[PDB]
Amino acid sequence: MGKRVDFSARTVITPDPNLSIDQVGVPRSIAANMTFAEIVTPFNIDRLQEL
Amino acid sequence: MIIPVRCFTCGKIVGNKWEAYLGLLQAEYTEGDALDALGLKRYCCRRMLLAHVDLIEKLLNYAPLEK
Amino acid sequence: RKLRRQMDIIVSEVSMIRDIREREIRIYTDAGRICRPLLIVEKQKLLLKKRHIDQLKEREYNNYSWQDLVASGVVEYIDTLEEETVMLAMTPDDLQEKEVAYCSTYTHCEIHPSMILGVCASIIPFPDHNQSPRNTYQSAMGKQAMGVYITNFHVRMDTLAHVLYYPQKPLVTTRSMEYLRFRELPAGINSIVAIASYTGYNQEDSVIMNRSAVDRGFFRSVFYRSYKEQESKGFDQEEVFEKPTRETCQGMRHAIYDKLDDDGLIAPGVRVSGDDVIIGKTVTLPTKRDCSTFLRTSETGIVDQVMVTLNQEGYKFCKIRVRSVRIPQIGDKFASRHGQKGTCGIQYRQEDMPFTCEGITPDIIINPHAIPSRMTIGHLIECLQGKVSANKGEIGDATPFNDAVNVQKISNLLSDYGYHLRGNEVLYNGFTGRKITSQIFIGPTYYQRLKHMVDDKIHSRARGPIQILNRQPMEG
Amino acid sequence: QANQKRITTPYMTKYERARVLGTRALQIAMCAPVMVELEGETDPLLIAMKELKARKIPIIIRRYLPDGSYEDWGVDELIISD
Amino acid sequence: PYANQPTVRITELTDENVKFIIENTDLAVANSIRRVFIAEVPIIAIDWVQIDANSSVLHDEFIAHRLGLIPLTSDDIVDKLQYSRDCTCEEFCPECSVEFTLDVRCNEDQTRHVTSRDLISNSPRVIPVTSRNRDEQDDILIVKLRKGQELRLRAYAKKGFGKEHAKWNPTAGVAFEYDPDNALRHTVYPKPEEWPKSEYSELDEDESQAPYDPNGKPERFYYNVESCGSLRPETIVLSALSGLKKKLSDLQTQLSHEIQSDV
Amino acid sequence: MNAPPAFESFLLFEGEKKITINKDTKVPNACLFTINKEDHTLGNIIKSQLLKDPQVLFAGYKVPHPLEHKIIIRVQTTPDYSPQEAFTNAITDLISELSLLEERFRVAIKDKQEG
Amino acid sequence: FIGKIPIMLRSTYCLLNGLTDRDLCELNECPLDPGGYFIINGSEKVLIA
Amino acid sequence: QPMIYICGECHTENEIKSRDPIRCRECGYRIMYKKRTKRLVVFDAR
Amino acid sequence: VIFNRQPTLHKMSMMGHRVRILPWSTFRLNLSVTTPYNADFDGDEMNLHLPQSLETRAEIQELAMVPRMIVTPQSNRPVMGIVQDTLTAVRKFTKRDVFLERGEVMNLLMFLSTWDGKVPQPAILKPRPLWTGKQIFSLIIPGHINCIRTHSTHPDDEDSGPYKHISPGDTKVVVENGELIMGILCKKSLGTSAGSLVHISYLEMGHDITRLFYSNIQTVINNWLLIEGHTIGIGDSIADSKTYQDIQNTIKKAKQDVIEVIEKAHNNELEPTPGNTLRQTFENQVNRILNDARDKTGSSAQKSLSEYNNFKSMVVSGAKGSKINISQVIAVVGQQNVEGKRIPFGFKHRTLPHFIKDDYGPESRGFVENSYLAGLTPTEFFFHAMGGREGLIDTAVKTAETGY
Amino acid sequence: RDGKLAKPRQLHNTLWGMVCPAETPEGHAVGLVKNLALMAYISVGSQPS
RNA sequence: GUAACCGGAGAGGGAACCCACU
Ligand SMILES: [Mg+2]
Ligand SMILES: [Zn+2]
Ligand SMILES: [Zn+2]
Ligand SMILES: [Zn+2]
Repeated sequence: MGKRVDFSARTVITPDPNLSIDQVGVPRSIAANMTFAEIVTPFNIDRLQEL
Repeated sequence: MIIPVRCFTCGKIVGNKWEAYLGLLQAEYTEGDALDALGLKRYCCRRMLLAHVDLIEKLLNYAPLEK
Repeated sequence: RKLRRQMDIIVSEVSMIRDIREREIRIYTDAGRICRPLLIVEKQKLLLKKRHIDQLKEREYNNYSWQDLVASGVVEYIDTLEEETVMLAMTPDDLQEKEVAYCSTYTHCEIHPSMILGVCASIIPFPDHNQSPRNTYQSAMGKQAMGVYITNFHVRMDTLAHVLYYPQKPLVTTRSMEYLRFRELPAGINSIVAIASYTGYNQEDSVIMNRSAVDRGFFRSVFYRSYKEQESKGFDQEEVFEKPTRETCQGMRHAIYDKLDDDGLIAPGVRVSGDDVIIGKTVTLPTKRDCSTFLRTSETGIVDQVMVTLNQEGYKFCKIRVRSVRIPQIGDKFASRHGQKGTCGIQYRQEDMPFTCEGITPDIIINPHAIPSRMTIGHLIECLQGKVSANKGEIGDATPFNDAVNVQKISNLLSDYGYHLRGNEVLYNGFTGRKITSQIFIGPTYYQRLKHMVDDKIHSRARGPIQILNRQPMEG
Repeated sequence: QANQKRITTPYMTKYERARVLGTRALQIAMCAPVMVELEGETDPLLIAMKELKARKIPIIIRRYLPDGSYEDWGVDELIISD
Repeated sequence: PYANQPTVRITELTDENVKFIIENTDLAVANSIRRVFIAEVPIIAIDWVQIDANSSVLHDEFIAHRLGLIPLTSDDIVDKLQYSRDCTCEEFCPECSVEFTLDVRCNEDQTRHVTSRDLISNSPRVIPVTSRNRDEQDDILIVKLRKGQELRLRAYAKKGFGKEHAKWNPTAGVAFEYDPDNALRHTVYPKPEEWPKSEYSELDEDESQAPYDPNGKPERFYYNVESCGSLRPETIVLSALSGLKKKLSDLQTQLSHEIQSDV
Repeated sequence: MNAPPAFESFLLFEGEKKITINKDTKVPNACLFTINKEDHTLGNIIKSQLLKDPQVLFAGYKVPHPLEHKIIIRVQTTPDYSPQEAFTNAITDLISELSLLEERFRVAIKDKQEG
Repeated sequence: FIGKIPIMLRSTYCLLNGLTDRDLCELNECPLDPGGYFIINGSEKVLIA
Repeated sequence: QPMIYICGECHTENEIKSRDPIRCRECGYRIMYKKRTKRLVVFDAR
Repeated sequence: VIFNRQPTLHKMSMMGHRVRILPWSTFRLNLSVTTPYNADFDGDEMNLHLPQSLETRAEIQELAMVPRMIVTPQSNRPVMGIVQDTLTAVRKFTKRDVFLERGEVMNLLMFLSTWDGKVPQPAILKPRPLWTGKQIFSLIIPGHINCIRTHSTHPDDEDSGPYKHISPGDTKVVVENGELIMGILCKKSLGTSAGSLVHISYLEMGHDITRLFYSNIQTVINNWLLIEGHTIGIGDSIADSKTYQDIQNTIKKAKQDVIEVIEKAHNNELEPTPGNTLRQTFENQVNRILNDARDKTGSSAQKSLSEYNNFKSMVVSGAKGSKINISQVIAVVGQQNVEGKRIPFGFKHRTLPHFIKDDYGPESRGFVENSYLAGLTPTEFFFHAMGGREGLIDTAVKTAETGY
Repeated sequence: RDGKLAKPRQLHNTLWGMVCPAETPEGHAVGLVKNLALMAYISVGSQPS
């Protein structure tokens, strides 16, 4: 019913009024560790190659 | 531990005032007279010496690691 | 009572209790009875006298100690049983005088009502001006405020040791701190707080810090973590400290082992980081397999000192302590002496920070919306008395039930030093320079830095290690 | 059921809108042929959103009734909420 | 549609502070002057500390921080130096840094106070603020040493301004004040009688604040720039003005280049 | 470990532009000026000097995020007058103001020293 | 010999009993340390009442 | 190779090789601290 | 990403978010989003899950995004509201006597994302151009929204009597054609209540537009707060010293009434209330007298309260605090209760060893005639600690039942 | 612990001057873990003979 | 243009109790 999951981070929250309600600020350390899998396509092939 | 070099708020140098402050307190001077004898007009700088605890003396009572 | 007050046969700890309406008269001598000292009151007068106070004030020469005071028959130890059958007075002056009579039959008086508090609650300035859950939270967070926890912290090889660079005794203090030795090993810095809504980065119980003050060393601390290891365990599987060599030992991390000395340890004073070997230990393989201790991930400190010795089994034993300073960043949990906790929301430099008519910029800005529901009026009175004390040159007195100091007296004292009598000041906006339309409440307040840093809580994961029984992600 | 007997709502519910968009943008990510001429945008989710707005997604939805029957609703044929 | 003409008169000149008044300028301009005073006035402070030995009870980074907070007398060398990020040389040269050395060992039974006097510079004119105090005062304490304890270190001093770190902040207290009597009423006193009079106010004891004028504009900006000891208080203002002017000139150059590249 | 370097507040990366100019499509003769690695210190004086020009219909600045190092200056001028030339005239008037202020301050110092 | 009983610091049979502050500093002990705890496996233990 | 250590009690630099009991050649004291390293340490003053 | 605070109680606890990269090492979420998550930023930790498949990413985008989750199905109300500085600053900003200079109006409008770049004609053209706070909040309000709300301090007789549609107190918030015509915006207008301005905005315009409405409100109002300023201080908690005398008189007559009720009970002169015994009817009389005294002292406190007070500036806006918090700070803390009754007789027929036996007086059973300013006498301090201990215990005990 | 009987956890009237009223953990040990007042002393026992 | 010279090996017990955080 509940279990540990990959691709999850946790840290302390702090206020920030200078971003919309749908935005959330995350540190570069967290963003540089958690990954998202993009499928290559001729549209983004050059961008992903550079990445 | 030791007196900070500068006041956290102002930034005025306070690191050289501690020994003179203790010397003045080793006299008839009160704290309020010693502080402005040292030239501390702002309470930001005054609290730096008024509330400082000098723990380096308690630290020096222990024998060092080497000789 | 006569024998107990002279310690002839009955010792002081023994409690005699007479139930009157029900004829029992009980005497208790067993251990575990909790009791506190109380003054002795005859007709309407204390047995404590000017002569007692004088001969005890000149102590360390007349050696008239508390034991001699007890032997004089001036104080007794009263437990709860005997506290039921006795009549106390809070203050001899205010409760033993001719007036509209309330009791006129007192038996004991309290030395000072502030002694009903504990240790962590005796450091709260003006604790009777706060809502009680605030005081409870401050008593809980006083155990987490970082400071010089002990004088011999450098010889003390200890895990999770936290010391602050520049601890300060509070500008406003209770008379009970000198007995807790809080003014000798304090945990906190007398910060200049401005209770104002500056930008909105402190809205929900958060706080702005002065980046320039932090650069100058404000609430800067160093984190000591110690690592222990001992060699040994079988007939031939002998543990040994050495530098693991790739062709010899089989199992190795990608971590660089050159930081180790050839005896298997790091010399103190070497920069270290996550996944860096600290103790090179290998076990013989029936070539060899290592059991080297790795530095905890994302610590990134510096080795302080390395000690080698023998445990009680005569095997080589090593403990290594690592320094890592913790510069106050946003998210670090800060709190006052009134249960007003909060994490740093943003750090502005001195230019960005509001300022008085002088160049005084608040080290800390907290949201005013934290006062009205929490009702920490003790926090406001502390912030006022701190300014009064830092201007007068005296250390402020915040004894709970003093009754000799109040908001009106503190305000009148402050008005003499060129400030608004209620502590408010006219700050100027740090960005535009326009003076803020409202006047800002500002003054020195004793804030504490708690152990709950954000670098010790932040972590992520992307398909990391896995448990052994069920192939789910690990925990911790 | 036949085209005559359709009792379900003609509005594309939020769950259908979410899942159709996800499963169509996934196809676009696997280099499925786009049904709408794009203006240089590269994100498959925005491509799927544009296809949904233009009503060109080559997907139909099978709505299972509680009794066990089902209805085949074409994405072009039912009303999109947003 | 053009610039206004500001005037300045000095009300007090001292080696410690400068107090003066600026007339006929904008509130934003005055605030930016006050702001460059704290942030963008380059001075010389040590940023590179190498400790060869430290047997004291204050650890290495504590000692380095206390050393960095020590101001250095840089009145004219800060203008002729270069930022280490801009100098063509390797790690350090005399053209972008100043070397410091500190070798103190306590041998007698008396506690040894390691002060800023014990710092030996390579440049005789770039030193701590123990230069001249004749016309008794102590010097900045670094650490106290027990018998047998010592510390040896070598340090370099870089050029920086207060936006990087507070150790490059040449000023201690920058008092800023305009309209001391609340004529503009940019602030609103609920009880003006309770508020003490400002130092620059011109009002009798009967009157509490100046009458409101809707036509008024913020002028007569009062400064009290207090130097920490590194730069002279009179040259802090000049350096801040020069820095702001060159920053504006650089922004104008970048804008002109962008416009001429866009057209 | 996420602390940005202290020099990030004023140092341009390789390839970054100190100033960026974007035309505002919402209203005519309006432009957005994006300045990198500057802050209120420059934005406030630029806005104040722009507001003195009668041919400027709109002038203001903002920092999108204090953690970021950017400032956006939107200038709208009357037709026959360009926001770009308004900005450069404001800059060249502020520079003259600062130079005159320098001259007068050093003169005041000289007469204060034994005068 | 029956065994070895763990002993509380600053107790009446502890080795730090009645020592002056200078002696405590010579022994690398804190004069402000209240004592009242046991050292077992090199870890301070405190009997909660 | 030498790995000079420090006695906790008499503070005497005494030579010890690998795989020897932790002993001080005088005073018999059994707790040793290692040394300060020789490699360069660079500290910013921030 | 989907982003939750771990004690998830409802579906507004796991909400989607767009990732923005920021330097330091803390999660940063907008302050309106604090209310659904029940966050406090007092050391809270929140854990963040990244959807990995593009299908579930799109699913989160179309289902659980925070702008789509503004209005709950639990009580058909919006969940996010203007909170904790922005609400108070909006109350102070939309007041009638709020006027903004030309430069200030440009600075504020620079923070509007949904601004057409068109400066509105100022409410005053001569002697000198000045705008009004309502005139800027009208630009803040999106589209063409029509709603009517009432301010917290709206008098009851105002609607019945004249000046109904021309409010002397600038209450009765009226928004017409997406333009704030009159009224001071408070919790009851921009909060989480049903029919609020934000609720009408969400129901009329899109969820994205209401998101932009939050963003514009918070940015522009927090940037006007740089000029306005908002604090709280020890002077905000002081009275006129005539109010102090009035409160002391009220307390003294209440104490005399309690004493004479005790006298009537002792001389058997008190008739028990039908349906109650003598003990509970005596308790009822004592509680009625003490509660009436506390209410009168509180009302005297609010009457003495000034227009410029920060306590009132917070409570009227509804951002934080209640009207009894001011009473407990200034006039009277109140009577301490344990299990609903007065402080029980822990000792032998008395409460503390400082009180005479069988003392039913207000000071002997938990009533605190002192406020948080005058401090608490040690008996009152102990009684207040014992009263707050009950609530602290309840807070911990209640969770293990409510979660189950 | 974790018991719904709040009566043991409550601050009793006989805690005056022997147990700190303010100091207690906020977790599931409210009122169960309580510290000691300043002058509060615990009797050590002796023979009643 | 050779018998890749090792193949980047990371997965690193668990149970119990205690303290603490929201
Ligand atoms: Mg919280
Ligand atoms: Zn200062
Ligand atoms: Zn160079
Ligand atoms: Zn030895």
